[PDB]
Amino acid sequence: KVSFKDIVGLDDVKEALREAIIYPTKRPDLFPLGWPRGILLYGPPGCGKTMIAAAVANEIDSIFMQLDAASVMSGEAEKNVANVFKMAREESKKQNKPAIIFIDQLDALLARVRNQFLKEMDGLLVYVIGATNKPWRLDEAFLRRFQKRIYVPLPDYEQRLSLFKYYTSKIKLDTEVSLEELAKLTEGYTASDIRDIVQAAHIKVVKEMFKNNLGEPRTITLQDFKDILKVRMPSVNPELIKAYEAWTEKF
Ligand SMILES: [Cl-]
Repeated sequence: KVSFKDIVGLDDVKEALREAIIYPTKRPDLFPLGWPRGILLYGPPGCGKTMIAAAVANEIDSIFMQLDAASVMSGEAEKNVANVFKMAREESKKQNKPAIIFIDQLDALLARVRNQFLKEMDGLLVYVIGATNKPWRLDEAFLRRFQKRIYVPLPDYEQRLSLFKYYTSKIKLDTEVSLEELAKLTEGYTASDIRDIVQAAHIKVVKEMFKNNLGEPRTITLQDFKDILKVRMPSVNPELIKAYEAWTEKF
């Protein structure tokens, strides 16, 4: 689906994931002591943690299994938690392939099932990349099963420019629209935020097309985007970012 070349920026993140899974997977011999299977991606939501996990899977040519912590939470649903790991081990043996269980919203597993999960982790020493928008909520005992913890931050200028270039590639822009200006004006927003902003501008012009019974939409202008930015605000708070920075600092 995707790989490191498709990902713009995030140097440090790529490096970390090279240390945690990619290198150890290509050359297990250079890691004789045995090396973590727990990986924790954390940061503000709509920042591409899933994309990152899938890319990692792609680079080591792994099996990818996505899991939502809110699906298995709904008790006897406890057994399925082991269902997944089982399937993973078995498939791994089967195809001569590493396996990756990706869990979104890991903090959701936090009363009985959580215990089995942690077991299944301990049975690891197949990788588990968990992802959380709320890492605090994770208690120390849980956080001990993930030794490698990676902070995926808000998109920077280069990335936001990449996102605008992607999302607008297929729609008509005014010849005066600078993708660079959009990137600057979007400091603080998320990847999802950018997607939604572009979708908004597009809808706006489509609504006009239908209303004025034109068979075509007018070019999206810079003012359209500015109006939208006046109304819509970062879906993540400046203080939440700090809350990430002090937790990462916390360890
Ligand atoms: Cl994210």
